[PDB]
Amino acid sequence: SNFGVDFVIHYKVPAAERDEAEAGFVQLIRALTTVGLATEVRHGENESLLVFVKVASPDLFAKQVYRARLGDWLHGVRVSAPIAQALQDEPVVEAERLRLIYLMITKPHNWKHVESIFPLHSHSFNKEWIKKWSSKYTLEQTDIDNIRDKFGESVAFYFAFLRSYFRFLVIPSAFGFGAWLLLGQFSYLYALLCGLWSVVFFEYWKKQEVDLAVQWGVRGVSSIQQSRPEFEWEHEAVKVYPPMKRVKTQLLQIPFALACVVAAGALIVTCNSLEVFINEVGKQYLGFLPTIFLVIGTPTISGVLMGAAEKLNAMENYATVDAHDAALIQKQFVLNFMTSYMALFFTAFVYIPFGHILHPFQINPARISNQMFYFTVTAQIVNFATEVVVPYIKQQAFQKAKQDHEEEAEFLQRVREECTLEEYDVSGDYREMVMQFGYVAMFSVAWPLAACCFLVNNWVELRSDALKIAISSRRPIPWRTDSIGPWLTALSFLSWLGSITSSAIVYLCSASPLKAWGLLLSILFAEHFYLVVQLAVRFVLSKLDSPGLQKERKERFQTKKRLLQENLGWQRQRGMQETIEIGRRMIEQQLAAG
Amino acid sequence: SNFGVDFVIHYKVPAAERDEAEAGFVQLIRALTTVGLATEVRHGENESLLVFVKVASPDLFAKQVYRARLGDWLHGVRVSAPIAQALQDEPVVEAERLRLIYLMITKPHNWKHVESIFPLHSHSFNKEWIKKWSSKYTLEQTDIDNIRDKFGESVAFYFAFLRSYFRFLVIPSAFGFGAWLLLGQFSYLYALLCGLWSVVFFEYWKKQEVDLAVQWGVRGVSSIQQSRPEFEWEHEAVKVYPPMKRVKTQLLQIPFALACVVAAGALIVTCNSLEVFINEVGKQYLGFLPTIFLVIGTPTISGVLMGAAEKLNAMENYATVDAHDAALIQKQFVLNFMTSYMALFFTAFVYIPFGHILHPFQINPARISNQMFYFTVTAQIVNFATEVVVPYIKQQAFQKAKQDHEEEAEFLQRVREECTLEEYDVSGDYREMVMQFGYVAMFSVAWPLAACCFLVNNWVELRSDALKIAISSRRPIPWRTDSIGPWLTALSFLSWLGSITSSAIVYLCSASPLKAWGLLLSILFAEHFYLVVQLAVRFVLSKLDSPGLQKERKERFQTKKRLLQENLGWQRQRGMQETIEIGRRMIEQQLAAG
Ligand SMILES: [Ca+2]
Ligand SMILES: [Ca+2]
Ligand SMILES: [Ca+2]
Ligand SMILES: [Ca+2]
Repeated sequence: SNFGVDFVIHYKVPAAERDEAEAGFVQLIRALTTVGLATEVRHGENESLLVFVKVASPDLFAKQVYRARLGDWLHGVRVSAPIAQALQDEPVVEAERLRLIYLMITKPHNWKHVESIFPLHSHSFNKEWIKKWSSKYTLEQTDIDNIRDKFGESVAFYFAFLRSYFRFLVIPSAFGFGAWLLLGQFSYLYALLCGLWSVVFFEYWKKQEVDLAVQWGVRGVSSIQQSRPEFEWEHEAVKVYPPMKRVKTQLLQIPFALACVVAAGALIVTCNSLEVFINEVGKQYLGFLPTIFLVIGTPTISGVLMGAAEKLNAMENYATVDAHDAALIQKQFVLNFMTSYMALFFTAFVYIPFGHILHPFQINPARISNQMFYFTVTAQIVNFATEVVVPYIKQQAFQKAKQDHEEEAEFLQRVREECTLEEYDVSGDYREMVMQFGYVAMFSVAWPLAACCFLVNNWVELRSDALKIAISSRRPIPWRTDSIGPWLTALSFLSWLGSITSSAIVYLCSASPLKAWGLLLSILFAEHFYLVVQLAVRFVLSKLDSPGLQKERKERFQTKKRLLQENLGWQRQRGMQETIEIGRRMIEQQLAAG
Repeated sequence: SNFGVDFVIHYKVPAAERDEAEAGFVQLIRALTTVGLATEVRHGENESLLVFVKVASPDLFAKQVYRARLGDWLHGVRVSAPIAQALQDEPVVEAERLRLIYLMITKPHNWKHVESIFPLHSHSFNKEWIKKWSSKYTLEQTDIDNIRDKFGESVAFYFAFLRSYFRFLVIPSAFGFGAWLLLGQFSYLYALLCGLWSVVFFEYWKKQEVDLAVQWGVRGVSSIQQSRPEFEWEHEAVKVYPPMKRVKTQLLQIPFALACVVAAGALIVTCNSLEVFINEVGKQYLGFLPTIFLVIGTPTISGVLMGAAEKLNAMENYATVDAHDAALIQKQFVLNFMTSYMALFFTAFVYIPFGHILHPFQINPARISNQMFYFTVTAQIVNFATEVVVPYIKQQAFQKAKQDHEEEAEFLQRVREECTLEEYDVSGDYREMVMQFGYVAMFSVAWPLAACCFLVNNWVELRSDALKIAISSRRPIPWRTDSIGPWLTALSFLSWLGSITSSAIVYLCSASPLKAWGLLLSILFAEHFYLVVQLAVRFVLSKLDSPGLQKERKERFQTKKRLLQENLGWQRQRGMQETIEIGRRMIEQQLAAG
């Protein structure tokens, strides 16, 4: 039970240069209290001063709610519009309570010591929520709407990308179990059910997204963009950066990908040649070490390159934040692409079909159905042990490593422990959950019992991430978006690529020489077939109008209906009898002489 | 100079059943004059009664203009909104003058003798317009906007699809002349310039369309649909037809296409075998007759099948008129597809590559560069002679075939000659102008001097159609639409198909056997390349925002801006000085003991 605290600002004051710190502290307190929010000061841990803020006069906040609530009517966020009477008719949920206060602390008014503004956690909510998700098997729609209020939309959107990827993994699980029991291995009919399913999930998601963004009322938030504060500009007109200076910096991404093809490629050369060096030249030390080299070497080489990619993203300047996450993810996607697939491509397209010709520079049948075992059993239980147990143990032994006070002796002892954690972001979870999908879309026909093991690691990741957010990471500052950023696009590229490599595989590792002809014809057939079932499920799933969408078109019409119903509410042979007389006259005149 | 007449209704009364005709005539006159428009009666020609209507009280018409002008604000046709004051601020153009009167004559109120309602022509406008288009080479944007006012939007839209297809034919003309002079015949570099150009024209058109539909203010008219009056319905809910009865009728289209593959295919078997029958077994009668068999046999076999296709479209019932032209065109497209290409496919994919194997059931090099000469010189000058000269001669000799009267002796003699003509539709012109594009998109690399002859038959068709509308067809009843109906889609299919067949051709009629390998690899490369340059010109031509579009986003904002600016216009350590005092105290308290 927090003491009504809405935010906590850190304001670290070090030993050196501490004389520009007290005046800057007064500059912080005055600028905070002119906005209209109270302040308190406690101790930190070593040299810091945890400043506590909350809103004080509820009328200024209730008008502040209105000052953006009828800002959302302006830019076409929602259609409807409600004199400070937005509290009883439709209340303020805990998204809009904590976002607008965060919009009052950082503002364009129309600081090199503040470490990190961060909200607090309510632990009376956590032991209900993490328990009640673990006694259910499925999850209802109304339980995701109980995670929107307390965390935001962009944290609540990832849990709806998981739930609607759960229940579409049950199709190629069961029809993947059949192709492990009934049909033989590497068969073509699995390579089109996995070809068909990777459009039905991808297109039923893009229709469920614009429905579920209507019901929350945040449909058009991607149209508005706001300025990132670290933007630079030479001369204003709205500000502008010289765009030809961005071409000189964006081109350095090509020596990043050129470093990416050689770095993650260097590990598989270490993996392949150490496999032979321990084979020919401790017998049980030979079969346990190339596993333990690949689980401790890979997330270090993916750490130093992504940290180099995060540095390249800040040097390449960007204007808007929506164009900032559209370039961090692409420079991070190619990095995690060549790390979690170039151990698998080189086995299936070079090692197993060309195992005769590469030999003077035999072939064993136990590698492609064994390396796919790696990325499905032992590279997930080393991941679930790392994503939860390692930070929980690292923070528990660190708690023992230490060397008005009525209830504040414990309330400071909760919030001081918070600020040494990391801010949880749903960028990394989407990057994993979009990389894991690949295996069951490109390299799945090489071992058709891959879906039925991924469906048990998404009934735990649906509650592992619910555990990680509340025991090992401070609450994310709530944001709003409509779709899953740029992830949806690079989800499409993991569909077409999955439908090509898969077709080539259903032909090589199965005509006597199996090369040139059947291979190219099979890939062309499986590619053209994809580009035809990407239209029919763009045609069946486009004549089905959603219920939500009705709530937009009616209220657009009904408001437009109500708006104008509260504001308005020569040859002259004249004589209509004269005209019909000659009409009955002329038609008999034409028929009394013929 | 017409006498203010806005429409002419025919009302043909025959010999038999003429007793239900005078009472029905009075039923016509009364229902016309209760709407509020005057009536006059003249003679017809043989048994008819040309009824003349015009609007009488300009206040009822000026409110009728408003009754749909603020109907267009309701359904989101345009954003802006102007008490019968829509005459001086923005006047009524001659589209909206003649459409609304036509919307008063046919109405849902909220007749088996009336032949055809049709507007009249102003011949003081025609001799200016057809002359002034023939003294210019190019055409300015402001001259197409002088054809919108007098004819509509859907007649004025076809002249903007021609003008922006004129000036993009100048690219593969000049770079087609080079591939006839510099480079050799059947070269691959022409097969990608024709591959690139068929996206740049197709994507620059779809961007110029939403611009030019903004400036006319008819942007969203395709969203509204209205009921076709000949619709049937069993039980209402808005009415509804049983949709499973439509599946029983729509399936009969498959025996139409199955009749289409055999009928137009039967003519080329007649073309091929009569060529040999006159070759072996009058020397100048041998080289002139297979031309004269193909120009008089083809538009008869395309007449009886399209008339069968028009009968199938009326039997298959449809609700809305927008779903009526989306099924007449598709059933007419496949008919004109297999007639103007299956004489050309069978030559280029069977005759010239497989000329050895088919021979016992030699090969000559003079057929593919001679049959492409047919569809470019002699099948256009037989078409321009048919589209203009034949109906003008047929109507001139028919004028000699005949067997209050102050100025009405000549004014009846103009309007009586009108009603025996045909109602001009821009469906057929789009069908031709979309079929002719194919030759320069699929079969163009087989004879790279095809564009430079199509660019002189579109400087005449740009004024032949301007001649046909005013000398040989009554004025079309003005309509409104935003895009070129369903033509734009089946324009896209003529792009991908053009990029495949063309790639196969650049490999067959040019490895020694030229088969299986290079062929499939070349088509795959030219198809994948297409699907990559369909993204870059969906990315360069999508970061360029149009000027028109600015006029929508500002006036949406400025109205929304103006609308709300004309209606509105605990731990308590209180004392901001107390808070900053302990703040300067604690940071020294933490640094007077360390
Ligand atoms: Ca995981
Ligand atoms: Ca994870
Ligand atoms: Ca023509
Ligand atoms: Ca024509």
